[PDB]
Parts: sequence; structure tokens; C-alpha cells
Amino acid sequence: AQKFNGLTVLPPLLTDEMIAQYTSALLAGTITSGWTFGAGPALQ
Amino acid sequence: FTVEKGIYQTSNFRVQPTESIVRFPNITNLCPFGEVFNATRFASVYAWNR
Amino acid sequence: QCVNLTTRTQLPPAYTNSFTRGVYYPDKVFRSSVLHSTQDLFLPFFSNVTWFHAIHVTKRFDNPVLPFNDGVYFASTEKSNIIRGWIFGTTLDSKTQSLLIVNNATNVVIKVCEFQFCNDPFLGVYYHKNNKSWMESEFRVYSSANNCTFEYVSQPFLMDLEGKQGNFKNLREFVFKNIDGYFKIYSKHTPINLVRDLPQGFSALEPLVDLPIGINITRFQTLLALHRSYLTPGDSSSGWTAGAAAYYVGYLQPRTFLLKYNENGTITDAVDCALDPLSETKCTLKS
Amino acid sequence: CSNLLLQYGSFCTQLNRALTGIAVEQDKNTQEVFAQVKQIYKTPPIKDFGGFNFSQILPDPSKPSKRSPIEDLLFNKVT
Amino acid sequence: LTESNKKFLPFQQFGRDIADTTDAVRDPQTLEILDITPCSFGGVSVITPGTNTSNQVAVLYQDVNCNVFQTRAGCLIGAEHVNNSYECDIPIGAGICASYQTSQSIIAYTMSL
Amino acid sequence: LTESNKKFLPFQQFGRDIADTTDAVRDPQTLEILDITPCSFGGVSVITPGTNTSNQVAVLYQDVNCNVFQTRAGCLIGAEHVNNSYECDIPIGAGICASYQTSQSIIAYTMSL
Amino acid sequence: LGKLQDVVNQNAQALNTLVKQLSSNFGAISSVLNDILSRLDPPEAEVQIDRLITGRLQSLQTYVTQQLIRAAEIRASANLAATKMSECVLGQSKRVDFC
Amino acid sequence: RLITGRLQSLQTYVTQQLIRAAEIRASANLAATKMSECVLGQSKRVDFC
Ligand SMILES: *[C@@H]1O[C@H](CO)[C@@H](O[C@@H]2O[C@H](CO)[C@@H](O)[C@H](O)[C@H]2NC(C)=O)[C@H](O)[C@H]1NC(C)=O
Ligand SMILES: *[C@@H]1O[C@H](CO)[C@@H](O)[C@H](O)[C@H]1NC(C)=O
Ligand SMILES: *[C@@H]1O[C@H](CO)[C@@H](O)[C@H](O)[C@H]1NC(C)=O
Ligand SMILES: *[C@@H]1O[C@H](CO)[C@@H](O)[C@H](O)[C@H]1NC(C)=O
Ligand SMILES: *[C@@H]1O[C@H](CO)[C@@H](O)[C@H](O)[C@H]1NC(C)=O
Ligand SMILES: *[C@@H]1O[C@H](CO)[C@@H](O)[C@H](O)[C@H]1NC(C)=O
Ligand SMILES: *[C@@H]1O[C@H](CO)[C@@H](O)[C@H](O)[C@H]1NC(C)=O
Ligand SMILES: *[C@@H]1O[C@H](CO)[C@@H](O)[C@H](O)[C@H]1NC(C)=O
Ligand SMILES: *[C@@H]1O[C@H](CO)[C@@H](O)[C@H](O)[C@H]1NC(C)=O
Ligand SMILES: *[C@@H]1O[C@H](CO)[C@@H](O)[C@H](O)[C@H]1NC(C)=O
Ligand SMILES: *[C@@H]1O[C@H](CO)[C@@H](O)[C@H](O)[C@H]1NC(C)=O
Ligand SMILES: *[C@@H]1O[C@H](CO)[C@@H](O)[C@H](O)[C@H]1NC(C)=O
Repeated sequence: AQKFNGLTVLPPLLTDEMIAQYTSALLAGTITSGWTFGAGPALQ
Repeated sequence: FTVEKGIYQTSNFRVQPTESIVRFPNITNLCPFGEVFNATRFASVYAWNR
Repeated sequence: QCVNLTTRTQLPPAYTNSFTRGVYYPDKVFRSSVLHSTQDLFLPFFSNVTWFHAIHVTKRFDNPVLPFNDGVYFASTEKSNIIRGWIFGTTLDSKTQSLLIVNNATNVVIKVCEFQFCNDPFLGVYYHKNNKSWMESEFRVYSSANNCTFEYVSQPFLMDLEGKQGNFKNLREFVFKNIDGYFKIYSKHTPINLVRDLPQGFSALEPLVDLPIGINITRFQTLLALHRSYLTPGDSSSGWTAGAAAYYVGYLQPRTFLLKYNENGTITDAVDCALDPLSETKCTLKS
Repeated sequence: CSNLLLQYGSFCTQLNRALTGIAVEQDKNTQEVFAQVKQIYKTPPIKDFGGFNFSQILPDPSKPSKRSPIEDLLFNKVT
Repeated sequence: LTESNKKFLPFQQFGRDIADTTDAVRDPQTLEILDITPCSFGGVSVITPGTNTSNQVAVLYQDVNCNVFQTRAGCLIGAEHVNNSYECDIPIGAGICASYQTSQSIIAYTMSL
Repeated sequence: LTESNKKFLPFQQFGRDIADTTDAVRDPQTLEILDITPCSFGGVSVITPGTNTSNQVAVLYQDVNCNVFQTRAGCLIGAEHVNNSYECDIPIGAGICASYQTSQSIIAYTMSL
Repeated sequence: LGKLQDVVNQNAQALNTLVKQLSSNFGAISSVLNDILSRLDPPEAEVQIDRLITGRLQSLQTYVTQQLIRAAEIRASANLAATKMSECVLGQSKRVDFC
Repeated sequence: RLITGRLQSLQTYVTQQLIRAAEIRASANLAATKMSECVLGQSKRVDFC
């Protein structure tokens, strides 16, 4: 590794699961509402 | 040899002081020595005060 | 000359807690509206500090030779000026330069010498019969002296020699330091109305006199004054009275302190860096 | 100190030129943002815009400063 | 000195890694292969609710393995863990934040997206 | 050494600021508090109309306080000040530029937006 | 305001750090260059002077690099603000979630 | 001299990381604009999405 010499690696604030959740939410919004959810309430 | 219009920085301006004051106190203390001259009486020349 | 005491029932010393006490000016510069941090010996906050009694009602009289570390904190809630002064030294056998900072009724006397220090020096106050005033007569602080150089008198200081048993009305704090042999005094009188559990208020300490002695030190001991009225037989064996007093002794430790300088130029707060994580967060951000 | 600085005069030349370039780049930033138009348009004296109240963004003549009440609130908010 | 699972050739004494750090040494007493791992990892962090809100703080260790909650971003002491999820304000890392809610004390939870 | 308006506690001799610079020393003559301010500020600058246009220049000091016009951006000499305003070409600072206009000499004016 | 406060606080703290750099000796026996000149001869105190020169040069170079990076970020933000002005202010922009 | 060498190496690493962070910030701003325009709607900008 690269951490033995005091070169600590900071974990990210958002995990890969949360990023995947955000991408899935954006995908669902863009297939079920188009662009209405990006500029206001989501419209079916 | 050719200078166009605009602002240009050439050198710096420094105000060099011309006089110096280094006086630390306003006055120094004294020790009792006026009693040598301001005395009721003096001594002689064969035995003078030292 | 000095005399020996007699064994009697005493009280064990107690332990109390400080509350934002032991803060002085670490330098002699002027700072306004700035949070400046310095590395110097101060008293840590919320630390268990020793307590010593001086009340009569019993017969409590304890003056141990406490070791003098790198800076001490001496706070007293003095009411009737029962305490007089302090003495210093290493062995107290006329072999080193032992200090003697006493406060007599006419003038303060500071003279570090090689006094023949006894086991328990004290100040004796006798109550006259025809005169209704308390006067000090038993000046038993040392046996003799041989030689010394430094002696300081300063301005006269007036105190009251009458001792009472009422509540305290004044608080006096003292800080004694020795850096490169230089003796440091920091004090400030503060009025208060309390008997114990020192208030959480803040009060800095300003220097009064700064002595260039350059000598050796490692131990210290305080001096006390007892009264000889008509009630006591007048012998310093088992019958005496000391009024009511209490002095606190604390040891300074090297910690970084973040001082709060106002627009006037006086210290207001002394947030620490090694006491609480919140205090460390405050002093790392300089806010 | 100045005599030994002739050995590093080129470094000071680069540093001074970099600071001058930074200053002139900061100067050019305001010209690219606020100087979009070259004609100063005056606000009309008629404030009847069909019901739209614009006094909170337009300058007011009550104060000597030309700042809007929003801008005056914005200036005092920051230090 | 942990128990390793890799054996050395019978002529070597040391052992390095990709980063060229001696992290494996054979014990001369019994020919045992032992790994080397430093102990001090990262620094400390303080969670502060803020001025005029609270006074207590929570201390977070960065990469140190241990009221006390073992989070994925180190060790967090001084903040209890609650299973529910709200919107988080003070970020910590690895998808878990901390806040001051209901008396009232500092709590740590997985943030809600 | 200007005359200050802030009093000192009667045990101090020096004095610093927020930026930690000694700028207030008490004079031991009759206990006067005197501020310290450096006399040298900034550098010099020149305004040149250009080539094939003129031969004279205008010397501008960055922040030194003093034909001669006391501008907001220091001291400008060799350039007269005129109350009217045109579009400006050679920037100086604080809304004041310099130009070569009508014989003809170097003039300084507030720029027009 | 967060964006407008960081650009001032960072510059102020960089200036404060630049001032603080002159209070360090960089491994020499003094911080102020006048003290070594007054207490030591210039032929002997040349190496301390040169060490102070190198330390001050390093601090100034680091400050210049930090200011250049900050100026690049400010240039990018100013370009973004100019485009936002020219699109959303001087007309109506069809770009969704831009104004 | 070991202190000076390690300080120089650390300063060079910090400068390289700052330049890389500036480039990453520019790329992230471009990605955010792309997400706001091509994903959260239809972008009329030709040869952008
Ligand atoms: C536009 O809005 C401003 C709000 O600032 C209005 O000014 C206020 O008017 C009320 C009604 O008389 C007063 O009580 C307030 O003191 C005013 N405030 C200020 C800051 O002036 C203004 O009247 C509005 N104008 C129109 C045409 O709607
Ligand atoms: C002596 O006394 C006179 C008058 O009392 C005084 O003016 C003078 O200063 C004193 N000292 C000397 C040295 O003359
Ligand atoms: C009281 O003082 C002792 C000795 O200094 C210390 O060990 C103890 O922890 C203190 N009490 C408390 C409650 O901290
Ligand atoms: C008080 O004590 C000092 C010595 O500490 C002595 O010089 C002085 O004369 C004493 N005062 C009286 C009135 O005896
Ligand atoms: C005082 O006398 C002692 C002898 O006992 C001597 O050692 C010491 O140096 C003397 N002090 C001074 C200041 O001369
Ligand atoms: C002072 O005391 C220390 C020990 O306490 C000793 O080592 C030193 O030599 C002494 N110095 C003098 C000048 O007596
Ligand atoms: C300090 O001085 C300022 C300015 O004169 C004054 O307003 C303030 O009351 C003073 N503070 C104290 C404690 O006297
Ligand atoms: C932390 O240490 C404990 C005991 O030493 C151990 O059980 C636990 O697995 C360790 N945590 C990790 C992540 O290795
Ligand atoms: C709530 O947290 C506790 C903590 O151990 C856990 O046992 C429980 O399953 C959690 N419940 C839910 C619904 O997450
Ligand atoms: C200035 O000197 C005189 C003596 O000539 C002295 O009386 C006065 O106190 C001094 N002023 C100070 C110390 O401020
Ligand atoms: C410049 O100096 C003159 C005279 O010394 C003075 O009247 C004027 O106020 C000064 N200007 C400023 C801005 O201080
Ligand atoms: C410019 O014109 C104004 C008009 O009132 C006058 O006050 C000012 O003095 C003039 N300035 C010069 C330099 O003539």
C-alpha cells in the first residue's frame, strides 16, 4: 500500500452505493418525467 | 527603444530618514554628592576630606 | 531566634478545584483586539489545587516546606491581613541564598540572604493592655545572618493587625516565577464576598516588581501571624489564635494559552489547548 | 542584504512580473463582466411597469450612494 | 508483528513491498515470517454543533481502530449511533454524518439522499 | 511618531497590532503614547503617451502623499487635472485615467463609462 | 455569503502567513537580519544572511504560486460570471438549469 | 539539509496536487454543466452532447 509513511488516504464523503443511487434516481426521473423533474415537480 | 502607451513600474521610492534619536530615558538618577560642597564646615589642607 | 512547637491534633489538608484562575500577562507589550497565543508556564484550568487552613476554631496551623517547581500560584482570600509574607531557599541552613519577602506594618522588606532559618518561623502579635491596638512584637523569622547583596524596600504598605472571625472581603493572588534566575512577581487585589469555592470570574495579574537576582531555588514556604490576646496564656506551645484565613498553592505547568485582548488592552479569557477538545478547536482556529 | 540579492535578481524579476500580471488580470476581470454595454441607460422617471415593483433593485435618490437597497444590504453583510 | 501466510526462500532475511518499505522480517529464533505494520494512522477531528447551540463536542479518529461507535471512517467517540436517517449537515466521510438532535445530544447517522 | 488616542496600562512599554508588528511604543519622557507608521510606501510609475506621439512623461507614485495633482491612487505629477470626462485609454486606478489631449499635454481625468 | 468571504479570508491569511514568515530564523541564530549584523562581523555572518535569503525566497515563491493558483480560479469564475451575464442577463437563455 | 530537501519535495508535490485539483475542478464543472443540460433536459447546443 501507500499508507505506511504517514500518507493517509481520506475516504470520500459519498460512497459508490450513494452515487449509484443518485444515478438511478436521475435515470428514473429522466425516463418517467423527461425534463419536468429537473425544473420543478416531476410530471408523469 | 520603443515604448507604447500604458502604465509601467520602473523603480521604488524610499524615504530615507535624516536624523536619529536614541535617547532612552528623560533623565538619569543622582547620588548624594552635594554635601561635599554644601556643608556646615570644611576640613583643612593637612587633613582634607577624601 | 526561634522556639519549637508542641504536638497537637491538626487537620489534614483538603483538595479544591480552580475555576479560570492563574492568568497573568506573559510579557510587557500592548495588544488590542488580537488573540495571541504564547508558550509560557500558567496554571491549568479545572485542576485539583491544594488547600490549606488557617482558622483557629481546632488549632489548625500547618506550614509545610512545599517544593518550588517551575512557577507557583499563590491565591489567598485575605480579610484581616493575617498572612505576612513568603520565604524561599533550597536547604535553609545558611548555605545558599534564601529569599525573605515579608510585609511588615511599615514597609515591605525584600532581602535574599543566608538567614539561619528555623524549623517554623512565624510572626507574633501581642495585644497591649493600656493600648487597644494589636502590635507585632515577636519577630522570630531567623536566628542570624552572615552576608548578602540585594535588599529592596519599595513604597510603604499599610495593613491592619486586628484579626477577626468574620467572612472574607478581599482576595489576593500571587504568582512567583524563576526564568534564567529572574524573579517574577504578579499580583492583583480583587474584592469578593465568599468563604470558599472561588468564583468563575476572570481577572488578569499585573507585575509589580521584577527582581534581577539570578540565584538558586527549589523549595518555598509561607509565613503566618498569630495573635496573643488576654484569652490565651501567651505561650507558643498549645494556646494561641490565628483568626480566619485560607491560602491556595498551585503549581504552574507549561501549556499554550490563547489570550483575549480587548480594545482597552487587558486580558479577558485564557482558553486552553490541552484541557478540552473544544478548547483545542477554539485555539487552533485562533477564534 | 542587497549585495547578495544580485545573485537572485532574476527570481525577483519573475515574482514581480507574476504579481503585475495577476493585478492586471484582476483588473481585466471587471471589464469582462460589468462592461458589457458601452451606453449608460438611465432609469425612466415613470415607475409604472404594469405592477412590477422595482425599487429594491433600482437605485434610490434618497441616499447619496448609488447602490440599491439590496446592494447596500449586500455591502454591509460582507467584511 | 502479525502472523503472515507467505514463506520466504531459505536465504533471505528481509522483505519489502511495491512501495519499497521493509514490512516483513524472518524471526531468527524459529524461522518465523512476521509482518510489519505501523500503528499511528491519521490524526484527530472534533465535531462541534456550533456557537449558541451546544457545548459538548465529539472526537473522531481518522484511521484508528478502537458512546463509542466504530464507523467506516475511523473511530467516533462522544456521539451515539441511531439507525434512522435524516438530512445531514456536518460531514464525516463514508456516507455517515453527525448532527445535534433530540435532552438533546450529538448523534451520528447515515445521510439521506 | 503621531499622537495616539489609546491609553496604555501602567506596566507596558511596547505595543503590537493584529498583524504582530511593533507600531506603538510609549515614550519614557513624560509617558506619551506614540504610534509608529513607516514613511516609505509603494513604488514609482510612469505614464507614457507612446511612440511617434509625444516625448514627455508623467510620474505617478503608488501611494505616497505629496503640475501636481493629488489623485486617489497616490501622487501624479507632470499631468494636469481637468474636470471634464472622456473615454480613457491609459489606466491608473480608482476611476482616474490619463491621456494626451489638447498646445497638447498629458491630462488626467475621471473616466467615462 | 460563502463564496465572497473565502476569497478575502484566504488572501488575508496568506498575507498574515507572509508576515509570520519573517519571525522565523529558518535554522539561523536570529530572525531579524540587523541583530546578526550588529553582533557578528559580516565576513562571518554571511552564511546566516544567505540562509535567511533562501528562506525568504522560498516563502515568497510559495506565496506567488498560491496567488497564481487563486488568480487562475478567479479567472475561471470571472469567465463563468461573464458568460452568465451575457446569457441570462442580456437576454433569455434556453440552457436548462444554467440560470 | 535533510529538512530542506524534504520540504522542497513536499512543496513540489503540493504544487502538482493543486494543479491537478484545478484541472479536476474544471472537469467537474464541465460534467456538472453536461448533467444539467444534456441529462436534465434537451440541449440545443450542437456538438455538445
Ligand atoms: C415597493 O416595495 C417597497 C418595499 O421596500 C415599498 O416601500 C415600503 O412601502 C410601505 C408602504 O407605505 C412602507 O410602510 C415601507 O416603509 C416602505 N419601505 C421602504 C424601504 O421604502 C414600496 O411602497 C413598494 N412600491 C410599490 C409601488 O409597490
Ligand atoms: C548647594 O546648595 C545650593 C543652595 O542651597 C544649591 O543651589 C546647589 O545646587 C547645591 N549644590 C551644589 C553642588 O552647589
Ligand atoms: C484531585 O487531585 C488528585 C491529585 O492531584 C487527582 O489524582 C484527582 O484526579 C483529582 N480529583 C479529580 C476529581 O480530578
Ligand atoms: C518591620 O520589619 C522590617 C524587617 O522586615 C524592619 O526593618 C522594620 O524596622 C520593621 N518595622 C518596625 C516598625 O519595627
Ligand atoms: C558570603 O559568605 C560565604 C561564606 O560562608 C561565601 O561562600 C559567599 O560567597 C559570600 N557571599 C558573597 C556575596 O560574597
Ligand atoms: C545551583 O544549584 C544547582 C542544583 O540545584 C547546581 O547544579 C548549580 O551548580 C548551582 N549553581 C550555583 C552558581 O551555585
Ligand atoms: C477601555 O478604554 C475604552 C476607550 O477609552 C473604554 O471605552 C472602556 O470602557 C475602557 N475599559 C475599562 C475597563 O475601563
Ligand atoms: C479492531 O480491533 C478489534 C480488536 O482488536 C477487532 O476485533 C476488530 O476486527 C478490529 N477492526 C478491524 C476493522 O479490523
Ligand atoms: C436499529 O438499531 C439497532 C441497533 O443495534 C438494530 O439492532 C436494529 O435492527 C435497528 N432497526 C432498524 C429498523 O434499522
Ligand atoms: C523627567 O525628569 C524629571 C527630572 O528632571 C522627573 O522629575 C520626571 O518625573 C521625569 N518624567 C517622567 C519620568 O515621566
Ligand atoms: C497629505 O499631506 C498633506 C500635508 O502633509 C495633508 O494636508 C493631507 O491631508 C495628506 N493627505 C492624506 C490623504 O492624508
Ligand atoms: C470644473 O467645473 C466645475 C463646475 O462647477 C468647477 O467647480 C471646477 O472647479 C472645475 N474644475 C477645474 C479644474 O476647472
